[PDB]
Amino acid sequence: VHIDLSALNPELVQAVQHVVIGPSSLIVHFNEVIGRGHFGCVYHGTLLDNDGKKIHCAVKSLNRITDIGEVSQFLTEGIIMKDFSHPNVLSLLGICLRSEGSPLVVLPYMKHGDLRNFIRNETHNPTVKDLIGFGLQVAKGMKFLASKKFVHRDLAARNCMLDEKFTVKVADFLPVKWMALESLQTQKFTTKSDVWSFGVLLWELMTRGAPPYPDVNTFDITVYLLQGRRLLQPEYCPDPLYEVMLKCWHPKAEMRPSFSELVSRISAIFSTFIGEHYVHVNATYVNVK
Ligand SMILES: O=C(Cc1ccc(F)cc1)NC(=O)Nc1ccc(Oc2ccnc3[nH]ccc23)c(F)c1
Repeated sequence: VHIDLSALNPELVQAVQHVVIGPSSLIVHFNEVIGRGHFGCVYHGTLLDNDGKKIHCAVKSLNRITDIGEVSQFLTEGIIMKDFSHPNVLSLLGICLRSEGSPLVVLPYMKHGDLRNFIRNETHNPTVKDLIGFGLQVAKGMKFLASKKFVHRDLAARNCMLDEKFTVKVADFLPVKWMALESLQTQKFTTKSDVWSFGVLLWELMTRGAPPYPDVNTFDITVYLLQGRRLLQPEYCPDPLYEVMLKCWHPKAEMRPSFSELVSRISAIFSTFIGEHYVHVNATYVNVK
């Protein structure tokens, strides 16, 4: 590589070598990619853990240049997950270190991709229990992150991964439609504002991926909310769960339930179901963006 890297920041990007995986225990399949965005070239990959022992994963690579800046963010955006060790939070397997260019960020591969798409798929047959369970898992992930003073900022069904055992992992690939009033007013985000977002996530779940507030100009959703509105109760959403969304949307940020109380309340509601209520999509929501 022809970039001066040690000009980086030892104390800033300290410990990228603490979670390093020797350029051997990992294998990349540059011919099969799954990531498409303004940035983010993710290909399927296999990394042999321990000494057996093949593990399927998603490798995060970067595009040559620019200077030491893009290299700094990419790495920093990887050390963000270093300590994130919770079954409902998307973790970092490691970062492989080779030269000649791009560095690698390795994530556990997720068979079912993102939550929103999984639920929108007409061939899937979720029950109220299934959907509430996904919501309970997200809450458990958030309770973990909140314990670590980590403010997500973009909690939403599109940012949650679903793995082969159907384990939801909170992740992150302006989302004003998921934002609390006070944050729409002052672009300041807190744990209490992630709760507002969680409520909206619960709604996406109960409607099976419908877009919230389809009719409103997206621009000012604030004037809309201030009129005294909230998302309507989805057909298959149990009354008690709807009372929870209404609590997550409390006008006073501090009156909102914490993620611990949410785990408690939702787990109760979840226990009452046996899996005998199938959830269908509302005709008026189908094909809506
Ligand atoms: O999510 C983060 C940081 C983070 C982690 C947890 C948080 F709560 C908040 C932020 N890092 C990412 O790089 N996110 C991400 C999320 C999804 C990604 O794409 C996949 C990864 C594994 N399996 C997949 N199947 C389809 C896409 C896919 C991906 F490459 C990266």
